[PDB]
Amino acid sequence: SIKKTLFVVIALSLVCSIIVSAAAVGLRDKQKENAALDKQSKILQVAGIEAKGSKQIVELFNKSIEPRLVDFNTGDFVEGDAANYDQRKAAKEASESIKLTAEQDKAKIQRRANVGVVYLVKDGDKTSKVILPVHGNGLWSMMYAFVAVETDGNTVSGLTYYEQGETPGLGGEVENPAWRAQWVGKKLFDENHKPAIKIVKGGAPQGSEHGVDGLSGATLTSNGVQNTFDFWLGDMGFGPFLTKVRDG
Amino acid sequence: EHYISLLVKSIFIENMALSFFLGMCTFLAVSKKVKTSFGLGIAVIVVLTISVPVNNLVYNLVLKPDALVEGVDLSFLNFITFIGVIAALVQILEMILDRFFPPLYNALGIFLPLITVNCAIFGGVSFMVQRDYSFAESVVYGFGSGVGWMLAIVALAGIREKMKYSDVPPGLRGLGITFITAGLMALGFMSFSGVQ
Amino acid sequence: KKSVLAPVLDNNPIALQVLGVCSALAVTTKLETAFVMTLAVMFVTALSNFFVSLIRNHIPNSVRIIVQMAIIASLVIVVDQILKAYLYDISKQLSVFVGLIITNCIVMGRAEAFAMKSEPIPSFIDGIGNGLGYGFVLMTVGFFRELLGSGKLFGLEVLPLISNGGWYQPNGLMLLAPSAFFLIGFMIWAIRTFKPEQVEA
Amino acid sequence: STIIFGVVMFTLIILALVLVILFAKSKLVPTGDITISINGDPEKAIVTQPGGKLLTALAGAGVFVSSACGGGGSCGQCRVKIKSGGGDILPTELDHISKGEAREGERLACQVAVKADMDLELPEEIFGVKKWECTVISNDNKATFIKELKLAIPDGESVPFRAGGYIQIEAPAHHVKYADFDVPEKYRGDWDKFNLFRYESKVDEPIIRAYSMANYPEEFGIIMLNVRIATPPPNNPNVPPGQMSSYIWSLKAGDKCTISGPFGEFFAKDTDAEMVFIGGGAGMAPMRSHIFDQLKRLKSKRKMSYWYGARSKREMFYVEDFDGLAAENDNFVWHCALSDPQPEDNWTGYTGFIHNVLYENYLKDHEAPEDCEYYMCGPPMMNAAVINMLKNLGVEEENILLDDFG
Amino acid sequence: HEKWFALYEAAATLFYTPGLVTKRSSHVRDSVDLKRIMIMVWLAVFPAMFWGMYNAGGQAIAALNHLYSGDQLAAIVAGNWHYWLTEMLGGTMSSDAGWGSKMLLGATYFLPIYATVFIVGGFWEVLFCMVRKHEVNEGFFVTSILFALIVPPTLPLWQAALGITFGVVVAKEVFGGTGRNFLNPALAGRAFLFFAYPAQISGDLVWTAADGYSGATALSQWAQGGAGALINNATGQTITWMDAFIGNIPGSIGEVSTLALMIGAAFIVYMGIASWRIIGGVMIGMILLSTLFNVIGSDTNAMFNMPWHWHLVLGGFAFGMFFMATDPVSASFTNSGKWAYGILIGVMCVLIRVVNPAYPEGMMLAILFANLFAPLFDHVVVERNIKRRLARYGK
Amino acid sequence: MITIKKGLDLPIAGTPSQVISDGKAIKKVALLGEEYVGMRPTMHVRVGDEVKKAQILFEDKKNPGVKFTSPVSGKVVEINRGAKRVLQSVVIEVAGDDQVTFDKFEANQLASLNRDAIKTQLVESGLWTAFRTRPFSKVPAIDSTSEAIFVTAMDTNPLAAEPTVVINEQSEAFVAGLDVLSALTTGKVYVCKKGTSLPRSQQPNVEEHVFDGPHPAGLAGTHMHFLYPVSADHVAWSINYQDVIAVGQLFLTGELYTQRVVSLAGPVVNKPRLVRTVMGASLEQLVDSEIMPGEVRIISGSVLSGTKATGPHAYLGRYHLQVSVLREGRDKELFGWAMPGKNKFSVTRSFLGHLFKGQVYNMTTTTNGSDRSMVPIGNYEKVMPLDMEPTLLLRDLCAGDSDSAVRLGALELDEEDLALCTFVCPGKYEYGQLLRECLDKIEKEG
Ligand SMILES: Cc1cc2nc3c(=O)[nH]c(=O)nc-3n(C[C@H](O)[C@H](O)[C@H](O)COP(=O)(O)OP(=O)(O)OC[C@H]3O[C@@H](n4cnc5c(N)ncnc54)[C@H](O)[C@@H]3O)c2cc1C
Ligand SMILES: CCCCCCCCCCCCO[C@@H]1O[C@H](CO)[C@@H](O[C@H]2O[C@H](CO)[C@@H](O)[C@H](O)[C@H]2O)[C@H](O)[C@H]1O
Ligand SMILES: Cc1cc2nc3c(=O)[nH]c(=O)nc-3n(C[C@H](O)[C@H](O)[C@H](O)CO)c2cc1C
Ligand SMILES: COC1=C(OC)C(=O)C(C/C=C(/C)CCC=C(C)C)=C(C)C1=O
Ligand code: FES
Ligand code: FES
Ligand code: NA
Ligand code: NA
Repeated sequence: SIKKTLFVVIALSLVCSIIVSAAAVGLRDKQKENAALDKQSKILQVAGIEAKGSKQIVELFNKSIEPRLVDFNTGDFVEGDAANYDQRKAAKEASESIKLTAEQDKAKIQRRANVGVVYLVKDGDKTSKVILPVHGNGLWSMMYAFVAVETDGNTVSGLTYYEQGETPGLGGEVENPAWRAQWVGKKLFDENHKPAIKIVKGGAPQGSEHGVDGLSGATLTSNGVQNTFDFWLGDMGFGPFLTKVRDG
Repeated sequence: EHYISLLVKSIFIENMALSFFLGMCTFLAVSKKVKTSFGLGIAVIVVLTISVPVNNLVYNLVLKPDALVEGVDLSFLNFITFIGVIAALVQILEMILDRFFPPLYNALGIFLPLITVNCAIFGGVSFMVQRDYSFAESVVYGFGSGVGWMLAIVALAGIREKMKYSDVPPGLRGLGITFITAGLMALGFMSFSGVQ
Repeated sequence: KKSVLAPVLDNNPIALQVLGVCSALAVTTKLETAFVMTLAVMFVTALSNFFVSLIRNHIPNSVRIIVQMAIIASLVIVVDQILKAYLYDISKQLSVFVGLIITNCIVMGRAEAFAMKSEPIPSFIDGIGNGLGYGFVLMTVGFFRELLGSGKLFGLEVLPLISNGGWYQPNGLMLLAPSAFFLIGFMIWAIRTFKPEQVEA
Repeated sequence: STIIFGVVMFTLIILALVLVILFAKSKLVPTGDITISINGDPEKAIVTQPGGKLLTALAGAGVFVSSACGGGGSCGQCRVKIKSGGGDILPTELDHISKGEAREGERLACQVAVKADMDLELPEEIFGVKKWECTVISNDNKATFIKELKLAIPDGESVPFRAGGYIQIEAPAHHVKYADFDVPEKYRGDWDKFNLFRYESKVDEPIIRAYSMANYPEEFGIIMLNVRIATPPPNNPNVPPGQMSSYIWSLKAGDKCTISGPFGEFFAKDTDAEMVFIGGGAGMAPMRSHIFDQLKRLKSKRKMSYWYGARSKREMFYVEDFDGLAAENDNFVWHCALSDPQPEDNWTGYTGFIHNVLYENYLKDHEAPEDCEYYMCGPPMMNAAVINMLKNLGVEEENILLDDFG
Repeated sequence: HEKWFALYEAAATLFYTPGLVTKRSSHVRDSVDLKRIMIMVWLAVFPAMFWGMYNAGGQAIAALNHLYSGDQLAAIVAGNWHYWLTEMLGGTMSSDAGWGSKMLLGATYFLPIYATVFIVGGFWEVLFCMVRKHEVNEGFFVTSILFALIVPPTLPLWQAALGITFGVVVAKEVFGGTGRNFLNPALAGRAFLFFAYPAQISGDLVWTAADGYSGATALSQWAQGGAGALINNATGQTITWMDAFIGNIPGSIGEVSTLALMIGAAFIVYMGIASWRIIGGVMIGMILLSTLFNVIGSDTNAMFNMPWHWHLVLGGFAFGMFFMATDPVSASFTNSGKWAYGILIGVMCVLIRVVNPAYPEGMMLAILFANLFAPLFDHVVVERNIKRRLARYGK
Repeated sequence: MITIKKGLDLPIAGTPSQVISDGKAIKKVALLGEEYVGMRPTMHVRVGDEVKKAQILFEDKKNPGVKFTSPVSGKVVEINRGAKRVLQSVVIEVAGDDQVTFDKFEANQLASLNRDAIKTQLVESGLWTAFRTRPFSKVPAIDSTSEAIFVTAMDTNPLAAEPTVVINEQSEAFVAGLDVLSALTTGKVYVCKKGTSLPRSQQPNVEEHVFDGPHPAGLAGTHMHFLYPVSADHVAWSINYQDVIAVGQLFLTGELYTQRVVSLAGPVVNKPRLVRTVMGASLEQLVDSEIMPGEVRIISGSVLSGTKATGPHAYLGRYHLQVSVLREGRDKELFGWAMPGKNKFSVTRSFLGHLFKGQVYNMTTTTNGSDRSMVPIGNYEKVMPLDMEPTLLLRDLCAGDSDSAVRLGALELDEEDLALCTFVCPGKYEYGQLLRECLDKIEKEG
């Protein structure tokens, strides 16, 4: 009796579809906020702003952060919806992408999106620092971080790795607060405007300007971190944009 | 080429059975005998080779975000479409083989009901969504993943046949010792964890 | 009361039966993912059984498998949306295993075996009990892995780590695949020692 | 907006999926009716639609296959010879069927699903089955927990069977109370000790059971049977009481029950060697038929013996019959061992269990105990204890024909 | 005590051979028993054990006098119980130490680990035998010595106790004990530490017993900068091939000396205890892949240009090939499968060494991986034999 | 023609002189019931009965028509039964010269005799029991036939006799037997020898094949594997050369020929040699005043495949052609498992003894170790010349996987085919017993 089977299939299908299509469509706005607010907390963390609770994170982010788009090649701002921009999608899509050469691919990242998104930390209508999102391949996974550079474009206010799959204890110590705290006060560039931040194996001299202690027993992960700041402070990363920041 | 690096990736570096814990129930249940284990594995290879690329066509053409119409993304229908596609294509396979290819049905078609709505098949497509695969790429991934799944289950069957001489304490005999065997197998398959 | 608690140490889906092992091996690194996953499995198993029972007398036998998976797939899709809207952090951690509840042999195993040819309420209770036993395995494995692999329970420090000025060195194998296999294997051994009726021949 | 698309696409995939499956079914799965051949006879060929187990089609036709468990899969009485079809023997089938038997086509019919054409070679005994509803004549209590059942043949003549056979009795749902049971004052006194009348059997649905015959072939007119009442274990009251035996026990003159024809394989060997009989409880039925069959039907001169196990004199029934046969023919002798004689019994003969009385008296000094056929049937405890003794005497399993009735 | 009587049976069978006679055919038996096999393997690693203790102490002394000196060196010695105990018994710690002082210092690192491995590992072996009512077997003697010889000299004792516990229980005892499992027990225990506590069995802080000293090993150095990066910083000298062959390198206690291992390997190979088909297979696999990488070449990976003879003398390859891949129980049982089983080990070791950046060596992972496929190699071999039988061997 | 390399010659001291001499008079003769595989006796005689030469003593319930007849005439003195009333032996005191006679024939008529005629005479005289079937080493069913009968005209067992010495005397009888076998076989008769010249049958049916190398180059199982592989469908018959002589004597003179030539040898044997005896002769009487003092074990057959001759089982077996006497080694040695054995023999090179080539060893019944699980060091593959995987086959036998054992070639094997595997096993497993258990299951299920 195909007549009865079709009635059941259609009747059951319609009720299931209505609930499924209603739940996903109705909940889409709440889901977008949950993901949108998740990243904002990490930016507020590296920015130096203490935020507790979902409401506070949204309030402080909209009051003291300013997403902005930038072109890596020209090192200048570009117009667009900075808040709503998946830079990873741009890197994947050939639309805004560059297949980096082996020599240039110092951080072992396959592509680099043409437009990059930074986060200006406004303070009384005046920028106080730029949070540059950088990423580079580690030993196991691809590691993403936020680097906070002061207005001068050289001093580093802080660093946080918000996504990495390195081995805990050995390579996952990039998220150790003591290691992160060691970055504040360092300089990304030397007097010659060339990258100088160094991840020194076996530790770094106390009071150094561009030296950061390496990860004990995790050379390969530490090498990846050193590679990450080499590329993203170079000509093909934020070197143009950062140089512009130095001179206003 | 790129495809070759993908195939070796989906057999050793990415292992559904041991690295992703997918298809465990049939993996630990049909591992008693090598011959039957070698049988289910082939059916898994066939189902993955058919299921993954077909769901790839549907996803890109229909379920892909914003592809069908501007501002309309039917992504929430992902789970129902993949499972529905796999279930339908397996059942028809059990029918065409039985009617037209008796020997193949008794060799590979018998295991298809086990491969229906199996975790390994669904998990393979699920990763193929969180990863962007071209149709040719999806074919290799589907083929390679099933081949690697066959390697683990066939390897387990060899160990269990060798275990006929084992004297396993009661209470561990059967399921309990099999779980330990799989864990020890997982230890040896972590030798390519760092490979690319 | 006895019926609901039966699938815990008498016909447990993972200890006696081999069902829902894929989740028990992949989301037991933390109790938060193990706890939320088990609640989902109870929500789906109980509800999928309930709906299957109501339309059992009219389901077409030719495509009953499709009709059943549609109910489970619809419910799991709804659960996925809820976890995204709330508990997005946990939802991200579970990754593709929220959708793999559809193929979870526990959900289908009860649906075909019990939800069919049974009354709705008993079939609903059948799902509730099965998830409880399924949850018991996920809690025991999840408890030992999180405690020894990270020194924390539910994210709370219980063993101060030497890195965090503590005294306990975490065990890195507890966060990897083999540990889950060993814990379940030894978990079965303990159960069948206090319940020797479950010993295989 | 998007919900409309979600609803439409959701159904279109399901409708497309089911339509492909349903469309594929018509052009791939053969729905034509199956033809089953029994023994190759054109008339006996059974035509049944695809689906269901083998026993289903056969039961409807004129060929009845014995099934003690009624398709439960753990009885082995559904063994049939499948010349063609039926696929390969299932792994569960090998549990009750040896590997050698598998090569001969011995398959469990209830475990075999009819999904295509097949050929069957059912034996004559399975073919020769007739449904009869005899009218119960006598339901007297032979002992404390044993009754002698007399059956009136409906269409005259007598049931055709060999000595030691059984008839599969089926009864409908009924509520029979132990109070309705009628017992003589001699045995009723012992019943009052525990007062089993408080039990009330409630047979919710019809059941099928087997009962060994208690009449040799020449005993035309009455199919004598011996029935033991089934009761919950004394130490485990949480068990349902007798269902079929209780129903049969509740019956009296006038009542009728179906017998579904005779069956059995408990048949003696046609040789010239000594025979040994060890009956217990309901096991006295085959022994009476076998003893009657040999003494008069065959007039065999072979030496015979009988060792019935009983606890008290009131348990011992048919004593007069054995005494007459023993006196009538010297070749046949019988002895009984009292496990626990009553104070009033004042027994002065063999005492204890037969598993030691038999050995210490006859087998121990027997020149060639192996050169004997041991037909045994009794309580499970008797069978287990006796088996160990016989093995310790070097007795081949082929010479031990156990017919445990439970 | 009934339970302790079983243990006394093992002790009596150890000092005195049993007086048992055959109860059926064969009425005469071969002289070899499992006991003699185990002690021959146990004695075969004695040359490597003694050199290892000498090497470990030598490396530690050279690094200590290269980092500290005078009062600082004295304070370092007083801080560590390993150091002054060597001086307490009559061993110098300066740069003029003799072989006795170097050996004595190494003994303070090996003996505690071996004793910890033996006592903790032996407890599990006895517990399983007592509860399950079995006689203790001699397999543990080989397992305990091999496990202690493949760990860094600095390994914490509590980690050593855990490693032997995992190997003995999880890999061998739950399967029924000696002869009834499929995985190499000593390497299973090592893999447990490898993944459980990677910080203590990898890096540049564990392969030399000098406090405060950081030094990479030869395999690590080559992976960084090729053959030219092989340098002993505690002595400032280049690591020559003959240095690795003799064993004047940092590393596991018993692995360093390829020469010492070969001498022991030759004896058990000659005695028939160690399969030469497996050892031959390992060499074939390692050589074929090493030369294949050499021909293919690579401008980014220095491991591509390591020749076969350098693969032989570095890391744990020689120790694994002679004493671990030859474990009869976890290897293949057919002659043909032994060649394949060895080849898979040799290929896998080179693969992990050159392609898996996460780990500089792969002998332990290679053998464990190969153990999983030894039953399959036998399966393919027997099925071929079964086909020959069903054709009446062409007769 | 067929050379074997994977095998082991045990260099046990006391090899026989290889010269036939008259033996000690034998007064007790028996038939061993437990050495016929799958035999359930039906007694045709009670204690005190008088028996003729070839009179039946008992029949087989599970092999109808097979008669086990007396080797001598006299009185039955005891019917020994062991556990579960298993027939151990039927002892007959020798007395008189009465014999059951049979039809005789001329030498030229034997090859043309009818198959049923040959069968009837052999079964009636009891000589049918000389044959054993591969698989299962059972007496062939009377109504059965084989296309391949193997004649073992060689013996590579340690301390064995030289068949050439025995056969040369009975040249006419040995050839007459081959002609009888020529007519009895549906196919060929395979005569397996060591390359030295033997009397040769002139029938094209009888083929001679030479086997060279160590034991088991002389075992019938080895010969079948190389010349006529056996399975469930192909069954071969084996008969030793001395029984072939009896076959020829029976059909030439019409009298049962029960004289046997056995090697009495061993380390504790004063003057090892070949001695004339009778079938089932008492071994206690045969070795009296011939063994050195001490606690010794008398074995019927070889030290590899033989029966301990004590009590009920103290008589010569039907299929045994030698008696070996050794010391019972009960001496516990301090650290003996660790000493360098100049006087210890092994298939491995882990003892000093293997360096002294040509050395002989005073082997005892010592196990040389305790029972342990199998650790396979390749010892099995050194002594097993058949196309098999002994380690996997033996592990199946240890595990009881009868189905697996059949696929690996268990149906081709007898207990004696696994004696060397038992000898070299480090774990001290007894594989002959395990094989018999597996073969019993396969026959019971079939
Ligand atoms: C070939 C054959 C021949 C037989 N011949 C005889 C014969 O001659 N005489 C004879 O008396 N019996 C005979 N039996 C035994 C017969 O099958 C029954 O056991 C007997 O007739 C009692 O029937 P019952 O179902 O009422 O008791 P059963 O239920 O079969 O007895 C089992 C025990 O459990 C109790 N019980 C009752 N219902 C249930 C239930 N639903 N679940 C669990 N326990 C229950 C019973 O009271 C009893 O104590 C024969 C059996 C076979 C197979
Ligand atoms: C008993 C032990 C085993 C005996 C083995 C018999 C010898 C085996 C020889 C293998 C083949 C020759 O092996 C040869 O080794 C030399 C070292 O001198 C390598 O020498 C060099 O070659 C490559 C290019 O080819 C260079 O980039 C690299 O610096 C180095 O590897 C060769 O690449 C390799 O081809
Ligand atoms: C040649 C040889 C090598 C062995 N190698 C090892 C080994 O590497 N690791 C180990 O734990 N045991 C080893 N053993 C001991 C034992 O055989 C092994 O633990 C088995 O796995 C126990 O069944 C060896 C034994 C022999 C004879
Ligand atoms: C015969 O060889 C062996 C021994 O010699 C008698 C042992 O002693 C042990 C065990 C050794 C120790 C120290 C265990 C300590 C703990 C308990 C409970 C006894 C083992 C495994 C062994 O193989
Ligand atoms: S839950 Fe059973 S296969 Fe995944
Ligand atoms: S009817 Fe009982 S097993 Fe088939
Ligand atoms: Na070295
Ligand atoms: Na590497």
